[PDB]
Amino acid sequence: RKTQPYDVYDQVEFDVPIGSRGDCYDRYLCRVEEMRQSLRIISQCLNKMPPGEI
Amino acid sequence: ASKVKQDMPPPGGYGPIDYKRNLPRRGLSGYSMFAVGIGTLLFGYWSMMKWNRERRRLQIEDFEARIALMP
Repeated sequence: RKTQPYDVYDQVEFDVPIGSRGDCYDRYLCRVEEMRQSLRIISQCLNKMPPGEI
Repeated sequence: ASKVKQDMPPPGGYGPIDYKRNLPRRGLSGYSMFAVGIGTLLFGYWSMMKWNRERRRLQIEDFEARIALMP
């Protein structure tokens, strides 16, 4: 979504979680933080929905 | 001549949405917990000391009753 964006992913702001140890705990933390960033993106999308055809 | 009606956000915008981690401290200090633990231990030691001394005296009395009855 950051390196090769598609649709309108270049118009939203969010952070990418990055691990340090390459283990299961780091991936669990990454997924939790990804849920938080998804909430962030959802708020931006809700406030920026344009009109027009579908 | 009907105007366009469509599902849109309210004028202005939506209220802010929280997303950051919220994990409060909600605790005491280690010194306080250790102090309470040691205080409880000392109170228990004192109570049990008195109770066990009384129990020793009661056992001595029972043994004296047995000694008086033995012949």
